Amino acid sequence: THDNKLQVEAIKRGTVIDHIPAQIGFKLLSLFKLTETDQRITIGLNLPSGEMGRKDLIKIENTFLSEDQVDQLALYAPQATVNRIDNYEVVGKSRPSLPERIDNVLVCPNSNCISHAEPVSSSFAVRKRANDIALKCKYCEKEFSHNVVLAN
Amino acid sequence: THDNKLQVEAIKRGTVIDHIPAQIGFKLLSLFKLTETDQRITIGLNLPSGEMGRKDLIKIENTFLSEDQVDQLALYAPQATVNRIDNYEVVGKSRPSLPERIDNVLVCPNSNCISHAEPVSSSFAVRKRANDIALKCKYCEKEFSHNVVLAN
Amino acid sequence: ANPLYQKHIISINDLSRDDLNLVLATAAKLKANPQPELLKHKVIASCFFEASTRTRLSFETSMHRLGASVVGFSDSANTSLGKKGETLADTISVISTYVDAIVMRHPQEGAARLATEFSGNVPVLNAGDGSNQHPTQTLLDLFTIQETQGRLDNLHVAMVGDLKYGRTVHSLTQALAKFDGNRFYFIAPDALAMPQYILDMLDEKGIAWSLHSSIEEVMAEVDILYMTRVQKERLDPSEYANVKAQFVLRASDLHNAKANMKVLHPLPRVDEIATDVDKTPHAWYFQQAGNGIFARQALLALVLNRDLVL
Amino acid sequence: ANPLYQKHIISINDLSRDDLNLVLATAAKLKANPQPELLKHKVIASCFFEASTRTRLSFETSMHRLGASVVGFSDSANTSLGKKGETLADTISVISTYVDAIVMRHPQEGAARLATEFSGNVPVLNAGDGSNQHPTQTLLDLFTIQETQGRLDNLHVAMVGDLKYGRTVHSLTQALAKFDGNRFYFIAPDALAMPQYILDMLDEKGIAWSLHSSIEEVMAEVDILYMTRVQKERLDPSEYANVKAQFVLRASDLHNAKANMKVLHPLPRVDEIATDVDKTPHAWYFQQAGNGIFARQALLALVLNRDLVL
Amino acid sequence: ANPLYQKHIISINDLSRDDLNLVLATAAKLKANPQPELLKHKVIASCFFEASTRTRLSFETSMHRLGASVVGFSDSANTSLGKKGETLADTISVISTYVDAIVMRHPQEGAARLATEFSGNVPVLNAGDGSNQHPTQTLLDLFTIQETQGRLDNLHVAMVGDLKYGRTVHSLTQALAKFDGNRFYFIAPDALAMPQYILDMLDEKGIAWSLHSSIEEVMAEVDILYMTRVQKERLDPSEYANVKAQFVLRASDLHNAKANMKVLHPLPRVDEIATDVDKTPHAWYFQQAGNGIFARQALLALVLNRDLVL
Amino acid sequence: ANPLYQKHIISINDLSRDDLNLVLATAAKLKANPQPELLKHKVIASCFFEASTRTRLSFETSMHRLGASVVGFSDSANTSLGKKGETLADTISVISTYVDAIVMRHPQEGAARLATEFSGNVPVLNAGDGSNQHPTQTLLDLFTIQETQGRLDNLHVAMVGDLKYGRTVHSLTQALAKFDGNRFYFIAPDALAMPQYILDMLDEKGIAWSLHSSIEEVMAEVDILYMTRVQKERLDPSEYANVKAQFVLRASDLHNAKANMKVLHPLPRVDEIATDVDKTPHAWYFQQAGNGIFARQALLALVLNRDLVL
Ligand SMILES: Nc1ccn([C@@H]2O[C@H](COP(=O)(O)OP(=O)(O)OP(=O)(O)O)[C@@H](O)[C@H]2O)c(=O)n1
Ligand SMILES: Nc1ccn([C@@H]2O[C@H](COP(=O)(O)OP(=O)(O)OP(=O)(O)O)[C@@H](O)[C@H]2O)c(=O)n1
Ligand SMILES: [Zn+2]
Ligand SMILES: [Zn+2]
Repeated sequence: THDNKLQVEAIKRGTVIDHIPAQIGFKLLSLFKLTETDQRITIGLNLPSGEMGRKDLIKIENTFLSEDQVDQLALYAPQATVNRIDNYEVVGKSRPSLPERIDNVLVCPNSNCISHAEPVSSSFAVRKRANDIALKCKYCEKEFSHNVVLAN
Repeated sequence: THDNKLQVEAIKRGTVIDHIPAQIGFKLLSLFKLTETDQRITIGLNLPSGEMGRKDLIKIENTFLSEDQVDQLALYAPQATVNRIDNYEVVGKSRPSLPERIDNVLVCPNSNCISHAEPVSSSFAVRKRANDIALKCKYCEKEFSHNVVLAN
Repeated sequence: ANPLYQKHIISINDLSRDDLNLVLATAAKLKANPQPELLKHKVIASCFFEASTRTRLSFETSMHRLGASVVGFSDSANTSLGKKGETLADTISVISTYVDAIVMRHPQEGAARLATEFSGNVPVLNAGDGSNQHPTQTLLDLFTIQETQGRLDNLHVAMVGDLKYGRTVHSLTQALAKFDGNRFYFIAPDALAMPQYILDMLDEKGIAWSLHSSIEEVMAEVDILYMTRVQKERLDPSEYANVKAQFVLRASDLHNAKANMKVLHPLPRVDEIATDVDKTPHAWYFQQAGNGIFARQALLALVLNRDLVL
Repeated sequence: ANPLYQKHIISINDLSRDDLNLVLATAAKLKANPQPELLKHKVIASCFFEASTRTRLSFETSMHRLGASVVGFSDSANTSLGKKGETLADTISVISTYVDAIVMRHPQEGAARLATEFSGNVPVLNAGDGSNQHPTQTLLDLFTIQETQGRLDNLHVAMVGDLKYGRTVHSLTQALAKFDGNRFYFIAPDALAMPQYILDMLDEKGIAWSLHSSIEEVMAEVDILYMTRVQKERLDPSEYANVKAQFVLRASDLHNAKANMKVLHPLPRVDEIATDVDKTPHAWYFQQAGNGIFARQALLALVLNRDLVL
Repeated sequence: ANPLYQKHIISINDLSRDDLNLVLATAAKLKANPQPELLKHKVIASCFFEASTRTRLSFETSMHRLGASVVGFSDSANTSLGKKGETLADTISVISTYVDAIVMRHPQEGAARLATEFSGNVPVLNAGDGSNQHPTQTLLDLFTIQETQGRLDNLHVAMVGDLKYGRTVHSLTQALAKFDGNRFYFIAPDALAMPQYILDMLDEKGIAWSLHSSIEEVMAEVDILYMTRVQKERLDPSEYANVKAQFVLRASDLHNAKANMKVLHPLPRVDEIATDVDKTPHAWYFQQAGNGIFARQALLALVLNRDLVL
Repeated sequence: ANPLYQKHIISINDLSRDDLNLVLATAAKLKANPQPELLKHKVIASCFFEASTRTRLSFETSMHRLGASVVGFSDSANTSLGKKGETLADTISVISTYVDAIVMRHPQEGAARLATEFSGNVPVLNAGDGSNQHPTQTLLDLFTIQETQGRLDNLHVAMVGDLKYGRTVHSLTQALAKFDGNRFYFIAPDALAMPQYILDMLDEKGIAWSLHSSIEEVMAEVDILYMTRVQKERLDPSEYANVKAQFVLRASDLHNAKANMKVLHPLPRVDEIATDVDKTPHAWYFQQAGNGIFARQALLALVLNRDLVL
């Protein structure tokens, strides 16, 4: 999607997280500590998109994401489009695939899980199923619907 | 408005915070929830100021800041400027003045303070002591160096 | 004398529709026109074999607002009368020679009815007996429903939480069932569903009730949303986590609610009602708690004052 | 109405010199001419989340001496409202629908100020909140100083013991600092010295204060020798032994004392005041405790009686 | 080296059918041919953060039967290594620099798994982690079934009691589901039914299972009747009474039992198996417990020795 | 016989520089060449009148590594050998007729010393006696320093945290003060400063020491950065917060640390060492703990065997 009003300049080498379903942008930036870098960053919050009404967009420079770091966006911005860029050209363009493992960012719902009081990173096996994603904690081995885990 | 030699963007109406120090931009959008608003927000981080080298910058559409809200910005980013932009022309360039009362964003360092387990908003008393601003909790009436309070 | 004069108050099932109405009308009157000397010179025993600060204070405040004197005790972690040695029977036999009425809470079902057989002419009011009855909580709930809805008939009432074990929702149901046209909506996790005997009771009376997964299914048509605490120990931590959402309330869940709808909760809430609900015109759990004093005053007045000069 | 009518009483810092004087004058009047029916029909909650038999009894006696009714509880080793589950906020929200005022002591700093935000029109008097404030102890101390010295200005005051952690000596200092010409003498082991912020406060007000190793250095010129308990757990047993002498009093230490000098101690003493001091005209810790009832009565009177007919 | 050499034993879901047969084959050998010196010079930590006398004595005995030394602790109302402050991660990083293997039981799910992340090269054996796993109980149960039935395939297995909360039956069902042609009979109050997730796992592998109101309906065909303890503390006294009746096993119920049939119970029993069952040839719960020794010895030997010349 | 044969190990002040080198030399040998049978047939008592899991497990493991058997107890809320009545002297006169050596920890200073007066010929090893000594912790600390630095002379040693109350840092300072050219850096809140008596001891031997506000000031030159736990329970919550900040160690602070530099901590840590420090080459607190095994084995071997053919 373009903007015949005010378009944000491109860059040589970096990545572009387009189609961010607005009000998920900043979250992506929090959850994944995307701002904990010196590289040039450019955010676009709540913007015009003919293919979904409104959408956020993040641009990080001299920084790329493996197919996995991109898959990690799955649960938040599934229809996003990660754009690999170099010499001002969109040399790469991948979409978030549901990963088989999600680490560090989720918090286990089980208040009795050992993960809470301890110096370890949360970790969940991802399993897709009709209507939701089943997430099973590495520690307590309990499985929860992603709506419960992501549940604010 | 953010130009060098290519595409540039600007907002119709809304406010615009400029010259935020190193990685305080994300923190300000964090603390003060500057992105909770579903207006056309746009952020720049680690931007090339030249007159420093780097800095962050924000901008909200259809949103205005009172000289008050503009004050809470003094502890993390002293010198800067918020700008109301009605009719594509900044009709106001103010400055964040150190306030007397900082609410909701600080966490009292006294672990025994009644503020922790309760449905109340934090509240401190601002009082600089030869550069080492002291913070006094409204509840436990204890006072700490802003270095201790902000640490967490 | 009035119908409740010198009567015991053990179970909501022993109270008629008229009785319930007499208590509520009396409670309305005391709220409007206080009578601080009504039970002057009466001495009441506040016996909490099972501690319950909220309930004990409510009750003792009601004794004082009528001017009665109070003697008592809380939590019987032992007690040399009613648990570790002496039978409850002997404890009451002794206590009934000292006071004018006994208010008591006990961890065992039937405790208040048993006291009744040893208290002679001394009335006993049940402040809670195990998982059996809690009469005054229900009188306070009904007075609260009647005052904010203008009536106790043809109401749409939703009950949420631990419908299985909550003695309070069981009694409120029975009491509301003595009135006509009340429609019930039961929202609870399957492991904590409203008991079959309550459902059967309702079927015989021909009262309508249905089951629902969550509040939103019925939010737009309820007059009273009665929330209950889901005791965390009941469930397995993970089980509790997988199901609690369907049984907690936030203010954003209130967009459909009728302007007249009030949210009640016998308290403590904490895990089931977010504090953002506090500021809405629907929150009425604190006003409900406040009504406990008027319902409890009514009851002491009626049972201890032969001719209730209303 | 009087200046303190329906006002909260949380911190000595929120009380002005005039306020302090109004309480003391009111306290003098009640001591002289009792008014046992003044708060007749008022119901006060005596809420000791943190137990304190001496302080609770003092306060409840003051409620009764004015004729108010009392409901409450002590030590919350659990409590189903204000610690283990329910927030303090909800506990007060409920309690404020039952009583006319709340007197409360809590182990956490700021507890009383927090209650104030949920008690609506119900005044809250702070009976102690962690290591923060203890307003009524200071009012009782000042009334005691004013009555035995004829004034609260130009006094020579020595404070001894744990000046570091004693919330009581911190408040007395602040209160006495609102008056003029008071001179302070701080006698404490280095590990328990009067805090720097208290000293700084005094410097700005231009109040004179000095540090001393022991009582005898200043004994001949003090009007009030305020002793405090040095909590044995604070120090290491051997550390405690090497330093306690400098902070305990025997009657033989009184040979220099001015005829007008009184020894105060918020109690318990035991490790700091020998019992031979008891018979001297200087011992005034028990009369001080007795004054707690007149100061506490004054406070309840002022906050609950619109027009204090003194 | 054997496939279990230096491996952690945390969950039944991590063990394969061959792993299980390897443990049971080693168990029969050690049972037939003891190696009281196999682990001489090895020191093992018996860490029961959660006290469990029966499991600890069983595990410690197994340790000694192989010649190893033991050091450890139980509960945490006595212990000063985590009672309040130090993380389990640090407690493990320390202990693993002392011992050759850690046996641990803990109240939170996942604790054993967290331990393997901090024990470096020291094997961690899970003696129970909250409501998650208890792998050695499952190994002992399977050793007992294999030993009395001669196989782990094509068995009729009935499970009775609290199937909802018993971590032991969930585990045994998962383990048995790794073999072929097994058929399950679940007999439990609806309030304590075998969880849907276990039933899903079964349907998914084409394993037959069916619910039944009484043992009576399955007795003629059962090979293993596995009884569980009913977690009364979870239910209502009245509730627990109302159903317990149909999940209690009496000697007369074994009337038509097959000759090979065995009654198991992880213990302790109390109201699920009448004492008269003890004398029948079918009672095998005490023999089951004695087998924990051979199962646990096997697991220790396999994990600490590369090749067992057993 | 070796110089430590049949000697009691009660205080670091009783050990000479040669004693210390002898213990550390034996430790390196047992670490390199284990003698799992050296003490076979010896029975040792592990008497923790004061519970201490980490120290007991460490000490018991060392016992087993040399082949000795162990008997003992922990805490005294369970024990029936002194809980209220029998003297420590009698408890020792009895136990010393059973065992070959006594390892003991006690809450009162001097308990180990008192024990040697009643144990006849049975060596007493002090695992801690109130705030006085903890000699084996000092030996393990010194073994770790010697092992990572190759010497105990001419070292730059920084000590951080609560230097006032830590019996462990006082002891280590005294022990190191027995060697030459060591220089000390003390970094602690003034409220928890290294005691004057230790500073006097140092001045007296011409040992250089200096106070510093932050680790930052010493990092470039430190060989051993010894962190202690801050006894929070002693301070004020507000106080502990106000200073803890400058005595917490983070991975980024090790920026300019020498290659040989090691961070030690007797443990448990929590708020003094961030977890990110654990992965750096400097974190040696868990290696320090594992060395308690070799230090304690050495001490037992030296005391129970005349000549070690190590
Ligand atoms: N140097 C560059 C190159 C590309 N982009 C961004 O990368 C995304 C690529 O968009 P485009 O290639 O034109 O494909 P679309 O039309 O956007 O369709 P889609 O959004 O699915 O990719 C846009 O946000 C574009 O602005 C950029 O910011 N700077
Ligand atoms: N419609 C507009 C107009 C202005 N701006 C922003 O307003 C900020 C400040 O511009 P201005 O104060 O008018 O001139 P400056 O050069 O920024 O003054 P200074 O040197 O103090 O920054 C710039 O980021 C500009 O992009 C904007 O975002 N949208
Ligand atoms: Zn988990
Ligand atoms: Zn505070």
